[PDB]
Amino acid sequence: DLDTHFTQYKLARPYIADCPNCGHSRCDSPIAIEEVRGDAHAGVIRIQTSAMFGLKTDGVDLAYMSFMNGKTQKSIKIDNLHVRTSAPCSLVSHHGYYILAQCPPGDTVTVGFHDGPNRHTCTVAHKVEFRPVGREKYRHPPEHGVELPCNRYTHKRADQGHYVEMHQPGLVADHSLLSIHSAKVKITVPSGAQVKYYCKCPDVREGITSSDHTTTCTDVKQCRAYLIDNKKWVYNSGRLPRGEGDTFKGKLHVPFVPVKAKCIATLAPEPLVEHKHRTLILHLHPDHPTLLTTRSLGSDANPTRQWIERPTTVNFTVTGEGLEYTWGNHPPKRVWAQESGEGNPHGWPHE
Amino acid sequence: DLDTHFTQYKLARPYIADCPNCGHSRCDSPIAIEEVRGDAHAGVIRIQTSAMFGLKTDGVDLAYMSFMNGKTQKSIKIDNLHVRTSAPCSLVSHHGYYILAQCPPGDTVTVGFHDGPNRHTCTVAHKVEFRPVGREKYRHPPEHGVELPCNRYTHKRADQGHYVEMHQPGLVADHSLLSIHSAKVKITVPSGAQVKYYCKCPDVREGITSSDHTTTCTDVKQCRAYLIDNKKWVYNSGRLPRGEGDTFKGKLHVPFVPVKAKCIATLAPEPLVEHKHRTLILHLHPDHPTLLTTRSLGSDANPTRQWIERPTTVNFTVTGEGLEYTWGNHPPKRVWAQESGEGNPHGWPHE
Amino acid sequence: DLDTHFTQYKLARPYIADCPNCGHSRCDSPIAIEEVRGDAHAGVIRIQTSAMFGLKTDGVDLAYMSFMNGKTQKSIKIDNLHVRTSAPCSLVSHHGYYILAQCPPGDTVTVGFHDGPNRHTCTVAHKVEFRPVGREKYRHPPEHGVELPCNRYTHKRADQGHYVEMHQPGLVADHSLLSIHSAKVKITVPSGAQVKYYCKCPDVREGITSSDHTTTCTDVKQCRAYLIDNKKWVYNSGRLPRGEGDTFKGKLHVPFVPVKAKCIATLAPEPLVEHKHRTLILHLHPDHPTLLTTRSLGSDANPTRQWIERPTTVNFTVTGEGLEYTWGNHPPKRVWAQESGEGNPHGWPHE
Repeated sequence: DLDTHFTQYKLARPYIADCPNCGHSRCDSPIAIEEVRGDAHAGVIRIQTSAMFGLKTDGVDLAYMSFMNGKTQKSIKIDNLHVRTSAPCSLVSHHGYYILAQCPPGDTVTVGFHDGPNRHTCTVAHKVEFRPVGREKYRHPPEHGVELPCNRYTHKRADQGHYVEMHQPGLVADHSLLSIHSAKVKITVPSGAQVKYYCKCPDVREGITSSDHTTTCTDVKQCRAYLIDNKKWVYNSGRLPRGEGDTFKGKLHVPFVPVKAKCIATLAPEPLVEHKHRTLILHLHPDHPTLLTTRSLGSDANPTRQWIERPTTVNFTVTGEGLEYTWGNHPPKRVWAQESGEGNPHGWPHE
Repeated sequence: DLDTHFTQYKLARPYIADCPNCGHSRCDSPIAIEEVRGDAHAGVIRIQTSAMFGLKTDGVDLAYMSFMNGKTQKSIKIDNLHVRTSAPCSLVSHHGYYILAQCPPGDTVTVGFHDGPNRHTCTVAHKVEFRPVGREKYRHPPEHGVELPCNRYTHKRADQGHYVEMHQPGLVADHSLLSIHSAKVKITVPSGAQVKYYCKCPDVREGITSSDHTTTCTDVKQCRAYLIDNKKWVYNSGRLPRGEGDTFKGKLHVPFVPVKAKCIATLAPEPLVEHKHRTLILHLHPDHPTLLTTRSLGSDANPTRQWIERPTTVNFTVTGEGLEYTWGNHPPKRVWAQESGEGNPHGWPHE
Repeated sequence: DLDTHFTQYKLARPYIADCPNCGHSRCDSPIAIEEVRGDAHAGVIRIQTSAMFGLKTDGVDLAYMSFMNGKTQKSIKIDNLHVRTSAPCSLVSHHGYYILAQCPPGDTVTVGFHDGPNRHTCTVAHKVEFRPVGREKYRHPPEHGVELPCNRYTHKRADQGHYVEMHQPGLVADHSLLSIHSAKVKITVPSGAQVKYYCKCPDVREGITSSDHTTTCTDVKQCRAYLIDNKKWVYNSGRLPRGEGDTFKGKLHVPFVPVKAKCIATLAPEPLVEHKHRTLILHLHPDHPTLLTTRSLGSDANPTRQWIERPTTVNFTVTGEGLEYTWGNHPPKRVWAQESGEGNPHGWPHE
């Protein structure tokens, strides 16, 4: 699709905000990454840029990229963005501030394209794993092993399953906003917005203050270029401060929700589950860390816990009423006993 | 280039194979890496892409690029290709479906060109190693220290020294293979291949044959999309099944065999072969794991194992006929007995 | 981009060199890295290429790039250069043989402009400080917690605040230097040179000489293809060797000196100091390892060492003569008590 929820698209407009670490003396780049979410366990990561790529703010094409340079957009191709995490990602779809991308897992996320007088890249921390939700935990994107139940992302961008605060935005600097009132620096709107203000010099800065500007300060770089977008409510980033005198309502959804089904997944290479006489001999040979653990079945209790991330023949003494064997977030298996070494006389010879 | 082994080279077609980690952790692309060979003690890896870069079907240049879009080639410049491991390689030569490339070490192999309807890249896990010939343990050799007789793959092409069976390529998915002959589903060849075609419906399915054809059962998913090669050979892969019945012989060399060369190689910063009375004290100053070991030259064996990556004066009690000392896979020392003490007089007023 | 201290620029020519490491099979790059000055506690790196970017031989601009192709320059744009570390840097300026780039933090340095079918980049290892003198260490100066002195390299190049010993353009490899004068081995200069010389055959077998060329043996490979430019004064690289005779030593500045700035710097998130009676409980939990040590003050010494990155309540027994608490190589804070632990309003001693 291109159009999935004009909830986000129409009612949001890009903005440019500071990147938390960029190492160009800490560049400002419109790819300022907040909310990395490798919270789908299926190879896929949702990333948030501070700019609203997707549809420009209109009806046409996920294949554009509209960030702010100035107070103005810069409506160019989607593919001029480069999300990456470890190895280069492959886009799945963009919607709003949010992109879904097939990426390697990563402790960080590292996005970047040339913009400004620099190379304008952006990086941020967020712990990602494509862990099974259970007694296993995994790294790399699926390419092996059995499927078993964990999170996975929606390819659907209409989701009202959660919503992120976007109600009354505020500033980011865009001193392209800030014109001059013929000696003193003058607040202006990006494309509409109730834009609040102050300078180092005295000015009113509580209430709506789009009709107030500072009449005592000349320097542009000591004043509050604002975007309270109250008709195109933008993502509320940490690198986008809020107003304090205004209130608008415009809480706006997130397109991509990690949902649980049969995620494309992993299963740590096949364990040998064999029952001998009241004993599960278990040759084990995993890849990703598997918590093997048990539930000795019957009147019995006897659990065992040991993370197995190393090949080990272990044993679990199966009782008459059974033992259970829980090779990670692979579903619990079960074993009864009375033996399984074969041959307890308890009959009458005649054969 | 060389056509002295047009056995593989000329008679090689672009081969299409599924990608297991790509754009949703899965995509359709020609490329998909089998038989990665970090088995050399060097720095170079022999790789098989599924795609047949090299020539086209002619004889000229390893610097063209023929991958599959359709069942047909796309014989273009090699400039859109990127062989990489976990970092960009430098090509050495391509011959057949096989590329030799001096690559940094890497857990994965990552190939990709955007020439498809999608991102059209491919990544897969495959084990690469380099280590010292005997003794020492390193992965990829340092940039300093001695050069010494590693295995390494050729600087050239069209060779032989070993051969892997490449006896009949067969069926791979691609519905360009299985077009429709205006009612019934129709097998096609890459450039000419003897196709032992059939479908689920009863037919002959063994023999050296392009006399096996089934049209009785119709659907591309109910029939065997084949390139049974025997004069257009590709290297055999897991994503390249063969016809169920008899092999069409086609055992084919590797033109990228391991040869001796002077690798940048392994030897951690210089040892000191010190001696006192019937003892090799050995002041050692390595920066890398060097398997030191010694051998007391008597009928005593005196084995040793000790990794030295720590600067240490160690000792080995030299027996009465010397000791030898084997400082990694850097050349053996040898040491006589008698005693020393480093030029100490033992008495010297002459009789 | 402008050039003012023609001390380095004019009195120089780029000197061809060979990269120390550039994969298993090295690329020859005349931008070979010596003298990394990345030991700034900021994340910024000054690199020395063996190439003399700057001028072409003109009067203006560091915006060009004169590296060596042959013995001759190749005077093109500097904008093809990419220093990078953990992500792309932004070049700041080149001056002399030295390029400065505002980088993300990184221990090592990796410089490169691609040329030819070879990588043509150059990288090197170099021990870097990311701490001031005294306590703690970082491998990446925090951007979390308080900022306190960080060395950093300039945002400029006009700067002569330190000086390295310099000589002159020594010898360089390349047979472009030595033609044959039809029976004699013939020096060819692209810059003018007083050439210190000898051949395999006897003549002046020191080559402590002014300008000479030994003709007793003739062929470039058995003769001294050296270009000692004595009308130029350049920095001594390791990938620049020099003649065996005269040096023209002359202390000549470095364009880049480590200075303090608004760098992300060397203190991780601030301690949470708690105080009970004569004892500091301290839950501590930064984002980066802080070498904590204390000095329970007075004639009591009490040093402590513990790397703090963990979320752990630790203790340092405040004496009655105070304590100091030394959160890294931050200057010690201090705290005395005899009663803390949330007070005892007296109606009785400690009521």
